Parts: sequence; C-alpha cells; structure tokens
Amino acid sequence: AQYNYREVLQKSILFYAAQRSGQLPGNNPIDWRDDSALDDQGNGGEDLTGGWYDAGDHVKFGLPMAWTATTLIWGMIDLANGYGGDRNDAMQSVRWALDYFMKCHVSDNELYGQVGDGHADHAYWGRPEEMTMDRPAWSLTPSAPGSDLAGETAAALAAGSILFSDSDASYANQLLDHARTIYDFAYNNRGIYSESIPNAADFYRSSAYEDELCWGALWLYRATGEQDYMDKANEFLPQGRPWAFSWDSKEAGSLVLLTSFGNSNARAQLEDFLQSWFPGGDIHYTPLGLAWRDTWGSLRYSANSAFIALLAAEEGVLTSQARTFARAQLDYMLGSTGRSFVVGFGTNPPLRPHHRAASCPDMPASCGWDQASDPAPNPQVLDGALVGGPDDQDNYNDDRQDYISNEVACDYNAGFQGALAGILQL
Ligand SMILES: [Ca+2]
Ligand code: NA
Ligand code: NA
Ligand code: NA
Ligand code: NA
Repeated sequence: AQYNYREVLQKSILFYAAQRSGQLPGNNPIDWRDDSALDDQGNGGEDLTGGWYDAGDHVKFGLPMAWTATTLIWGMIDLANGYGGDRNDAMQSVRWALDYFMKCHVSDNELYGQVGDGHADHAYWGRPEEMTMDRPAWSLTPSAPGSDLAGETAAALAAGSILFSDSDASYANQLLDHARTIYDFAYNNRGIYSESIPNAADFYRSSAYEDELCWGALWLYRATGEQDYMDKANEFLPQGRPWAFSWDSKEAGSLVLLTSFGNSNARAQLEDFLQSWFPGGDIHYTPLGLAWRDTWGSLRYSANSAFIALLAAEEGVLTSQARTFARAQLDYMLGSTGRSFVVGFGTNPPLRPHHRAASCPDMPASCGWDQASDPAPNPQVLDGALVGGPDDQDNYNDDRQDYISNEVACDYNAGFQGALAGILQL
C-alpha cells in the first residue's frame, strides 16, 4: 500500500504540542492539556517554565530535549521542501524548546539541565496540571560540568539560528549568541552531565561527550562559517562505525555534516554505517522487515537511521538504496505489518500508549494510579506519537504498562518526523 506521510507529519507536530509544559498559548490544539508547572524555577528564582515533558512523565530532561530540537530543526532546514505547507507549523513547534533552552542559560557558565526529580515524578500518576510535588532544578557549572548536554543545547540553538535567519533575524541572533556561549561552556569545562546531575544517571545516562563536542562545533560552523569551529570539530572526529543515531550518540549525524563539507573519511564511514542497516547487513531484521537495533525504542532507532539515510542520500551517498531503506522502515511504522505504530493514525493504531495525561478522563473527573492499569483505550488520543514498538520477532503488546512496547518520548519522534519530510520530497 501507499501511506499518507503528510498526515503523519502533521500528527507528529501535534504530539509535540501535547508534550508542552508551562503556560500554553490560546491556540493550544490539545483540548485535554492546559497550563502546568508554572512554578518551575532555578535555585536563584529564575523562570524555567516551558519546554517539553520528556515522555509519559513530567520531567524536563535537557539532553534528549535538546537533541530532539536539533534533529527536528535539521529536517526543517535540509528537507524544507518536504515539510512544504507544514513548515511554518513545524518551526513554531520547535520554538517552544528553543525558548526554554535560552531560559535555562541563566548566566554564561550556568545551564539548567533538568527540572523534576525522575523518581518523585514517576511516583505520581495524573495530569501535569494537577502536580503538587517538589520539582527540583539542577544546573551545570564549571564545578559540575556537562559537555554532552551543553554541547547538544548549543547545537540546537545554532541549528535554530540557521532555520530562523530569514523569517526572524532578531530571534536568530539571540539563538546564536546563546549557542556560542553555551558551546564555549561545553568545550572549556569537560565532563559527563549525568555525573553532575546524578538524578539523570537513572534515566538518560550519557555514554560520552566528545561526540556532542563534534556535533555542536559542526552546527556552529554551519551557523557562522567560522573556521575555528571546523578546527574544533576536527578535534573530535567520529571513530569507527556508529552503533546508532540517538539522543546519546551523535556520530552518525556528524558523519552526514562532515560529508556535506567534503570530509572524505567521513563519507566512507557513512557508507559503512548505512550498508549495515540495509537488508543483508549487520543490523537484525525482524521477519516483517524492521531494522531492529535494541530492545528499547526499536522504532525510534530505525526512524533515526531512516532520517540519516535520507540526509545522506541528499549528499549523493548510496542514494537510491538509502531512500529505499528509509521508505521501508517508515512503512513498517505506518502500516506494512497490517497495523500502525503511530498513535491516532492509520489502521489499528496503539490505543494505550504509556502517557499520564492521555490516560486521564476528561476534566473534571479525577485521574490517578487506576488510570495507569485500566484495560480500556486511553480516553485522550496522543496523536502522532511513535511507540517503542516490537521485539525482534515483530511481537508487540498494546499495554499501557508494557514499557518496552508502549513508551512514547520526544526523542522517539524526532528522527521520525524528519524522515517523513524526507520521504515527502521524493
Ligand atoms: Ca554522546
Ligand atoms: Na504556524
Ligand atoms: Na565515571
Ligand atoms: Na566508535
Ligand atoms: Na550480513
């Protein structure tokens, strides 16, 4: 069959609308979401309202949030024609994240990286609008560094400066000023953010920061044209084959950007990465054709590689085969097995994604832990969300408490949305 990729793209943007924290705008399209977490603030009282909730919880996790933003923005820049008439909506969508990063950047060398204690947050089940627990905020500073989180945040802001150049130059300038300063913080104060924010080490443990130092430098090079950023990127070049592209590992993305700038080693590395993911490579294929990387977030890992493949094909890298692979993977997510893995879309979509707000009945009814375990479909449809997905033999359970199957997250949708745009321009 053929799929309505544009409808999915539009729903993905609505997923991000459903993840908004803070004071929502009057044109909020999600009728079951309202103002929430209005007291989010730093240890000096600084306003930290806004941003996206990470997943089915209410924590603001800076590393996946920033990677999501960078990745979304990359598609809006380089796959603009595919976005087409939805591009402006997509731009306004990601502004929510960018605004929040700028608030997090309270001073030159202090960057808030988390709002919410993941344990306390996950102990609650209910609407974000009705939270009453303490929501601690943790920052990165020279004595508690995080080159990974800071480098990714810098990348997002630099990518944003490119995206917004033409339509909102004053905003783009603000974004780039913060990007430069945040990147200097990341480069000058080396460390793993989840050692500095220990709460995060239970949820988004960072494996390494040098890949964010390369990625952020590449984005700043793209945003400024200043050679010093290429020189910095060259200090941190990807080594070997990336395991995947994700919130944790930036190497495959850096390979695409490096290839775009004429780096020959990177282009060969990118070819070697892609061929492993194509059929008959080193990546496991399920019997129904999903390129399956890991137990957790299998659809996300495939979508992320589909996005890389589409962008690589724009550089003339394994062009046709890359596009064939991307389409096959997207088609698995949308319906090729006979059901959709995108909430609110297609044939037999997931009805019970693991998401607190979606699980709740309409206001003014109470919502609590009984809503986590109810076998009924979620009362609210989390349109657009890509679920965790199946195991290595295509088995999947639409159970709200099967975390492996039915997790939803900002990062799960980020490559996915761009890959939809990329397919739309073929
Ligand atoms: Ca990393
Ligand atoms: Na708009
Ligand atoms: Na250590
Ligand atoms: Na490596
Ligand atoms: Na093989």
